Amino acid sequence: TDPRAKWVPQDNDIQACDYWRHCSIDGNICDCSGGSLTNCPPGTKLATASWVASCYNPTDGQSYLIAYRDCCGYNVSGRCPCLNTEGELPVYRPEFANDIIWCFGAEDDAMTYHCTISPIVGKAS
Amino acid sequence: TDPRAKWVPQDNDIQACDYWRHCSIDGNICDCSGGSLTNCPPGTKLATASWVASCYNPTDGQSYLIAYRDCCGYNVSGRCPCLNTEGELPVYRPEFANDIIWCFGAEDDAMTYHCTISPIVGKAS
Amino acid sequence: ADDALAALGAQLFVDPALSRNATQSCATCHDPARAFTDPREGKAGLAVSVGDDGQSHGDRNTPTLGYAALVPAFHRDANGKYKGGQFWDGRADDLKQQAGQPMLNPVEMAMPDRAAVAARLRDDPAYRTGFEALFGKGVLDDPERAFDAAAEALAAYQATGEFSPFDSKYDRVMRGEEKFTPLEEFGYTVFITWNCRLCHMQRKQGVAERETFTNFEYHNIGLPVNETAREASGLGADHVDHGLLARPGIEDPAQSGRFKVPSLRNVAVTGPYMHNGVFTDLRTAILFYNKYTSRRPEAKINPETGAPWGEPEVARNLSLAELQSGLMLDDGRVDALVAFLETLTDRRYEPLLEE
Amino acid sequence: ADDALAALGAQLFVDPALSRNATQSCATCHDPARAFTDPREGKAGLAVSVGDDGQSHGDRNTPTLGYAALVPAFHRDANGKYKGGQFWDGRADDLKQQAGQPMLNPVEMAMPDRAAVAARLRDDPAYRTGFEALFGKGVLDDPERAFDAAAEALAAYQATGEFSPFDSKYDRVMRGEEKFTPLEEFGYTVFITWNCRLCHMQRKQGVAERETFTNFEYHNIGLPVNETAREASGLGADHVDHGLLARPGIEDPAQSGRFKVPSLRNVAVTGPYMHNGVFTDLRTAILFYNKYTSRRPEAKINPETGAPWGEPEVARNLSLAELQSGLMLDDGRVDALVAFLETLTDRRYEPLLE
Amino acid sequence: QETQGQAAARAAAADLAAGQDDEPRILEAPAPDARRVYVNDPAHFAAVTQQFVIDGEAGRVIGMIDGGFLPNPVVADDGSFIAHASTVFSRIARGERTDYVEVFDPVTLLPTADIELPDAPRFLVGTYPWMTSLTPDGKTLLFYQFSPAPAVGVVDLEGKAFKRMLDVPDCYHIFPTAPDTFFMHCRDGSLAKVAFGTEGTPEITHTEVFHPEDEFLINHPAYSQKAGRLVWPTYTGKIHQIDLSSGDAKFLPAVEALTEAERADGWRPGGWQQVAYHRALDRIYLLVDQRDEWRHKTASRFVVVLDAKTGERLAKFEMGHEIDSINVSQDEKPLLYALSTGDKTLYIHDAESGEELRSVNQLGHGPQVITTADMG
Amino acid sequence: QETQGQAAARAAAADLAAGQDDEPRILEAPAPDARRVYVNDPAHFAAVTQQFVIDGEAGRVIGMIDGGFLPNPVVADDGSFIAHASTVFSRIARGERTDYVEVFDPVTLLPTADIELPDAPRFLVGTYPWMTSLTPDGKTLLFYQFSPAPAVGVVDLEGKAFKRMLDVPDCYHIFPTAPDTFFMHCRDGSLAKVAFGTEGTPEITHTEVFHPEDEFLINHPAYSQKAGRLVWPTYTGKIHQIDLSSGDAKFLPAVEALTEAERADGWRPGGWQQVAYHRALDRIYLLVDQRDEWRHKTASRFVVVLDAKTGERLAKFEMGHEIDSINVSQDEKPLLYALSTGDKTLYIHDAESGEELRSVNQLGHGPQVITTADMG
Ligand code: HEC
Ligand code: HEC
Ligand code: HEC
Ligand code: HEC
Ligand SMILES: [Ca+2]
Ligand SMILES: [Ca+2]
Ligand code: NA
Ligand code: NA
Ligand code: NA
Ligand code: NA
Repeated sequence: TDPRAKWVPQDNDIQACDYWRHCSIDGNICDCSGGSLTNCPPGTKLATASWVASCYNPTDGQSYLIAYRDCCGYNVSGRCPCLNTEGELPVYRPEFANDIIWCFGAEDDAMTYHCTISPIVGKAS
Repeated sequence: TDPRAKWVPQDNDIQACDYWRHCSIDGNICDCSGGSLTNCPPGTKLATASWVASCYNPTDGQSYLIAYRDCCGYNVSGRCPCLNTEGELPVYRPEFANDIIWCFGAEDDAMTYHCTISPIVGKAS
Repeated sequence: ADDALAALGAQLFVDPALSRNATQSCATCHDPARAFTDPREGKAGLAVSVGDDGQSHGDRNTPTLGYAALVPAFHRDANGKYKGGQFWDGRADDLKQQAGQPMLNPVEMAMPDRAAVAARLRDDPAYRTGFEALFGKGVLDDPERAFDAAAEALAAYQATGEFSPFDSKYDRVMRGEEKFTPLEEFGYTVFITWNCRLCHMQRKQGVAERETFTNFEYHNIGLPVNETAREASGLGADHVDHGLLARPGIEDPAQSGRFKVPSLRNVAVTGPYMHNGVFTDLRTAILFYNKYTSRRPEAKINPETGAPWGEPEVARNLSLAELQSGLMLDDGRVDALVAFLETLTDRRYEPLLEE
Repeated sequence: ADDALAALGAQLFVDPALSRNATQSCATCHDPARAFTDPREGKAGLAVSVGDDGQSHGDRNTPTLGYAALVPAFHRDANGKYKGGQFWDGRADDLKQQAGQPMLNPVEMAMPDRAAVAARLRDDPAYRTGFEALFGKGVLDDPERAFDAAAEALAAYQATGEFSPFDSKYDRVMRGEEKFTPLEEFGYTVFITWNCRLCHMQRKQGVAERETFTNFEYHNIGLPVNETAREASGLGADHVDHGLLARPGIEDPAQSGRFKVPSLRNVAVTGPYMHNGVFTDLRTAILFYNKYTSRRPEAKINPETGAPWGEPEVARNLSLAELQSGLMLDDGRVDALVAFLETLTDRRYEPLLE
Repeated sequence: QETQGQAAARAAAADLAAGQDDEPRILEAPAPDARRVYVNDPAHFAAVTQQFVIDGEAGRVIGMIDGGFLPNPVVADDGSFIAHASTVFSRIARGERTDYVEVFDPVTLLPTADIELPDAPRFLVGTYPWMTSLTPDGKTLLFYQFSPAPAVGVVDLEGKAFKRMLDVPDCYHIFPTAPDTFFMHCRDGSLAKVAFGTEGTPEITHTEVFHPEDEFLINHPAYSQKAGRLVWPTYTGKIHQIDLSSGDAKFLPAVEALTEAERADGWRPGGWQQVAYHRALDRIYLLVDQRDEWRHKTASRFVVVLDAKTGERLAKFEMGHEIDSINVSQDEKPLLYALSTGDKTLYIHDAESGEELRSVNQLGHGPQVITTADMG
Repeated sequence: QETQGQAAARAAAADLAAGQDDEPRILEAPAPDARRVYVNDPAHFAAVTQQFVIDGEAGRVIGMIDGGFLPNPVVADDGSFIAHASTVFSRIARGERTDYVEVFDPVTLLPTADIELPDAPRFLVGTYPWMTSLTPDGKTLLFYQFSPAPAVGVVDLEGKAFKRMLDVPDCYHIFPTAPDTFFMHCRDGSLAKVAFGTEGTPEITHTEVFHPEDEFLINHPAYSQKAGRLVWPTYTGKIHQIDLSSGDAKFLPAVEALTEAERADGWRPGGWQQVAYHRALDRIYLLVDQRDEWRHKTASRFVVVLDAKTGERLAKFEMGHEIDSINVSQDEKPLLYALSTGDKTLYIHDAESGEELRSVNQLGHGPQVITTADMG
């Protein structure tokens, strides 16, 4: 709850803002609006673009690349809102920036933010 | 503060939900978004249509007819929300019904709800 | 003094000796038995009034004198809105400036000049006593002083309780002496929630001490010409009644077609309706407003004729903001409004309500 | 035995006796010194390879054999997408089915038949020893068994650690043995966040145990004809390379013009690029993808020619959803991608980088 | 006791450990079933709004639907589709108004129809479920127009086109009973039966007056189309029941949801969707509390359950929350749904014991309308 | 001590008692002045949003402006007009996208220009004040585009028309210095000067790199167009000051907002608008607190004040709330504005003593951006 304190990752609940894969998530967890950890809710459109972070997993002591992708074409879900910034850099380093609405490549040119999924796309380094 | 308790009018603060003229108000007090008790905020449109209520004024022991008028063309203000229903009747008696968006006659055919004003139009009877 | 001035006015008011052929008094066109309106049939029905010559018709309907004394003197408020005055077009500032005009109007009482009026007053011993007691000796010898004093007297008379009794059922209900029927109460609620309240209530907000159901403003509601009345008046097919623009000093073309909002008091008994008496029935006057709101075909048809209401006499400066309410009056609400307006009848005219 | 089988394939791989006029082996077009590709300049440059007759050219670029062993057998997955197999069009099920085909290809090694192959193997005493020890006595006397056995040895050989060492800089950085340079890390980050990773990663999500930077799928990225290579091929100007639609059994018109996603390992040293070797430079291959994203006039221009890229050979079935990402790669990001892809070079090919 | 969020963390962890791969994609909602529940959020008159699609058995959000200004949601009883009538403006809340109907696939949640409604004809009001209504066959949507006069819009969902407006008397609400027929409640205290065609004045017939002018029938009656049962509470918890199953109105005995003693002690119904009706069980559920007579839109903390035939009280549940709206699933062992506008939370109760089972929070800004499909 | 709501109640009672009439009408906002403050609510990525126009001295909302999806607000320094670049869709958040610029009269709030931006060219991002920018003469609006590449749109407000997109390098933010000139911050560590004549390719000049790759410059620098002062803090509170008054960039001496000892103690800037700059006083204001290095977007409870010329600390205030954004009025004895996203409240402080004077609550869902006009 101390918002300024160093972020403490857990691996027990994907809907909480301290879940390890959400280390640089911005917006809402898609699992709270009909998606899942790594899938978009029905009616929304999955972006191909992504921002990236290296998120430490406390379970196996390994650091993974989470490439956050947005589900787009819906108004923001308003469920499980979260904002974390582990290794998040300013806009001029967009690959690591999370204020940006990464809805690019989404079907039907959907550009409104609904929620974010947290898939692993590699080990860090 | 007990929501189910009988409504208790005061005549000392127009931004409070217990202000006497607000006895059958539904929505937002215009005074809280740049209007006043009986005027609409800039950029909005004054409806000519109204709903009525007999509201008791604790200052002078008189019951006055308040013909509420909506200020329209803006998204709901979100400030000083209030819902009171003194004498409020169901929709089939629309002159006393306060769920209806009473935006008819507003300039530019504005029909969105922003806030409500509380002018006196007569004495009760 | 206050009593005497008025009592003098009472005499002048019923005196036909103020007309050229002496056939006609104020009371001829403003009949106390008909809420001070004209019950006489002319070439245009009861729409316009026949003058002293027995042939000349006016172009405007004869309004009630009841409650006229409540109207403020003509002025423009800070809103740029003209308010008050007398006549449908407010060309007279007040009751006094108005009073003498029918006397000199050739289509009405038809006296040639002030001297001829002074002369008639001079002939009556009762006037010599009455006038001189109030205005000084030799008043009737000065055509200007005599005409002005007669105006003064007539104005004072119209300001008495006789003309504004406030004893209608509505007034009694507002005092708590009795209650509205469900229909009247519905009509009242409609009247104060619909666009009517925007023009037919004294105030924008708050409560009026002496409500007479007019804001005293000028509005063009877009009425057609009354064809038989316009024919009878003889003003010509090409004539346009500009309403307020006709007042000398008013040059603003936006005032063209605007008329003074009439007090709705005694409206049920002062038909026919509007500045040119175009509508016979109270219901019809009410239904006219539906032309701006209803989409049904019937809404643009005058039920008295079965034909369209008609092209407006002045198709500019219409009060569209107030008129285009977005809500149509169904028959139940029209019934309700009729019933409410009937409660605006002074007690002495309640027996007239049956006809 | 599995060591011996590979050892036999090692012999066959460099043996020109498997070509009609004994001028070429597998190693001739798949040169172990050039990441198992063809260094020889032909009528169309390095775009297409010359066969045993000294005249015939193919219509397709000779791909690397490195990491081909990691490709699954050809199949259609639950999503309806074809995956795996061998050849740019996947017409071979796997390495075994593929191995014998260059031998009998008239525009390649050009042996008339399996019998002719068997006869050549039979002439070698070491093959009679090597084959019979593995497959039984008289194997080389049966053309069908001899051919199939040769195919199995070559496939087995292609499956050895030598073809897939996983000793590239990428592999070392992923074992925590060293770090990417600033430029390389940027390249990698761009690669995994931009559309590249949609086709050039094994899995959609998770971590691959043995990444080869291909999902094994088939895609039409809308490449033009390679004019001089098509000319050298002799297939005619009327000819259209229909890609995967050419595989026998594939009838679905939606597969026309689609080609197997190549592995990007050793990409820095295996130019020219694409199924028809149209682009000589790696940077060009990268810049091609900008034609679907960038609105700058220069995005329409092949920098190698200074002329428009050219219309797609097959105008339909383009992977537009993936290709039209909405984002242009600037020169800094292209530099970064080149830098990252250079780390996909096997240790033994690192001297080739200059 | 393990939450959906914990179970998912567990599964994701096992997938990572097992090296299991999956493709990021657009999910389908599970097939429409009896325990699907829809929660609409009129958002206290905001220009844009949200509907939440919920699995009542798991207490999970399975999908959402965006809407404009005070849209009217409908749900096909057979589960084949959902729809709403909605309103948008060219510049958020200002500019050109477009009224339109959308039909949605119930598993993809994709719009299958977008039907423009000419001349902005929708009634803009705090959401009443029965101001927009489907015919039993689900081929027609009917919507109420208030301005310039009471009217009913006819939308052909099959042909995906607007058909016509119907002129009706001074009446309110739309309760369809047949492909071409619905009932309305009239100011004069009667019901109007409206039988309509593609053209021609509709055949409008008034029933007898069934209540006095000083009994106030709430804006949120319950209507079971499959039973033809209209359950209409008054401000005092007196309940009018009208049987429309014959196709004509039949007036059933009135029942009192509260006892005389309770009424003497200030017990009144109150909230938004104050009444629910279970068809198979023939049961009435009413939101009640101790309140002043003019506090009829406030939350209630109790639901009374009564037999629709006898008026006999079967239960009084203490809900334990500020509840504005109720509704029930229409299957055996039904769920009692209890929505809190203040908490923005749908509370899911066992309708037999009244026990809170689970809850779905964060349901917008001011969620008010619960809809379920009667699929049995 | 009498609140605005109480004073209003007495005046209304006096009017009623004296029989004073008044016409219900549309109010005009008071003339723009130094103490007017705008608060924008991006509403946590909601499809529609709100701007609040506030009188800072009274602590009163004097007006509002509706916006779409993450609009960019601008406010002309001379007080002559306000504007935003905004984004709408034909079905709430789905369908056809329209990007557009609106100019508003600052007393009527009426739109005086609505300028459509072709090909949906806006950069959609958490609101950064300097992603959209007026030229000093106020006749031109410049907006940033990220897709397909960094680019800058030229909107002529005088002719109420879109002009063209300018190709730029890999650079970010727009700081206008002249009618035909703006600076950007580039990935390589330089600033880009962009000079655009009425036609052709712009002339782009880079300065020398002024910060290393490992030094992170925040998304919300302060820029005073009238001073030509660019105040850019890093993640550690190190402050870059660039003078642009001569028309070219001149790099002022670097200054540290925190002490070395505070940095070691974990003191770091954090929030949204973390820096304000007062022009007349030449004074820098910074939101700081104790925090982990990657909690850079969290609220801060402290503000430090330092001389821009010398970098001496002049004050340190304990704000008493969770503050995300700060700004100041540009008049003498200025107000310090402290906006809490969490509380939805603007806290108005005396900039000299740091004392809380008054507050305006209920400012949307997640208010983040404070704008003031520099009128002196
Ligand atoms: C020939 C019939 C006739 C006679 C006689 C007559 N009037 Fe009138 N009166 C009218 C007409 C017609 C109007 C309206 C004309 C207009 O608006 O131009 C009118 C209007 C008035 C008005 C203005 C009322 C209002 O609401 O605007 C007053 C006051 C008035 N008359 C009083 C008098 C007095 C006093 C006398 C006697 C000196 C008198 N009238 C004689 C027909 C008559
Ligand atoms: C735009 C202001 C305005 C509104 C709104 C308005 N009126 Fe009027 N009313 C007038 C004016 C002006 C006249 C005189 C018109 C004329 O003759 O030129 C008038 C005339 C009348 C008359 C005839 C009275 C007479 O003496 O001739 C009746 C009856 C009437 N109105 C009733 C109504 C009712 C009922 C409503 C509500 C449906 C209503 N009005 C709405 C301004 C208004
Ligand atoms: C004449 C030059 C030439 C010779 C000799 C040659 N190849 Fe090839 N190789 C090619 C070309 C060209 C292709 C691509 C043809 C196609 O895609 O249709 C290819 C494709 C392959 C592939 C498929 C790789 C992939 O990624 O799809 C394998 C495996 C292969 N060859 C192995 C061999 C073996 C084993 C031999 C010895 C029998 C051999 N090659 C001889 C030129 C040659
Ligand atoms: C739609 C799937 C897809 C996407 C997205 C994609 N590629 Fe490719 N790539 C392919 C296919 C398929 C080929 C072979 C094309 C052919 O020859 O027909 C290919 C060929 C290449 C080659 C030539 C390698 C060789 O051996 O010839 C390079 C280099 C390459 N891609 C790099 C990239 C980079 C860098 C990106 C991201 C900017 C990218 N690709 C995006 C599928 C894709
Ligand atoms: Ca009359
Ligand atoms: Ca190659
Ligand atoms: Na006539
Ligand atoms: Na004039
Ligand atoms: Na070529
Ligand atoms: Na085929």
